[PDB]
Amino acid sequence: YIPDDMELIFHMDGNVNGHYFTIVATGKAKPYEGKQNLKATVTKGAPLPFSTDILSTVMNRGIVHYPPGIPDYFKQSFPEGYSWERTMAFEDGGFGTVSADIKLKDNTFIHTSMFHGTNFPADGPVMQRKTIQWEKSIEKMTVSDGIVKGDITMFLLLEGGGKYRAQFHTSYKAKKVVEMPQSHYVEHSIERTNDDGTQFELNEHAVARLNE
Repeated sequence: YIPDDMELIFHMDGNVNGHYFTIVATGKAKPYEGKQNLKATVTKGAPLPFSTDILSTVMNRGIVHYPPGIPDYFKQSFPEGYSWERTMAFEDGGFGTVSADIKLKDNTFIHTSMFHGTNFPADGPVMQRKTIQWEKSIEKMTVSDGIVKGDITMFLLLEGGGKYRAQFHTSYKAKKVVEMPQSHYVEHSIERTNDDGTQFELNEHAVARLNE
């Protein structure tokens, strides 16, 4: 169901601080190597008047290198696929909620999402677009209520050398019964490039481990 090379299609509807936008994107993945990239176009509400980095993690835990011996919930969910919901907290009281649906068709993941971010200070690093890159992070994966949950403590590097702290909780729901993983970790390396506020690129590598 999940071949070695895949195409990616994205649609995102969102709102940050009352500014509405839409993003389309296309890209490619090698799911077993935990690699993916995309290029995105803002088709409504461009240029984005906030940090792209608050939505880069919106645009698939199926694209993770899983070694033998940890059950892969995400890859096993296909063909039915899976959805997820995320709560995002930030140190200055900004917050956001995300819903995403991942469908598999014709060696493509079709990823549709809705993102609401609010309560970001007008003069803060998000609304002033002063963020650089997320630091590499470690998502702790646990099982409760028959589903998978992920928790991340995250740091967004800022222009001038500070950090803007975040904490992300995600609930991941398979559309069928699958073998459940033990507690494990997913290491995430995400980069944003070529961002002019109307188009931008992203890439990620993600690997699952049993310890840290």
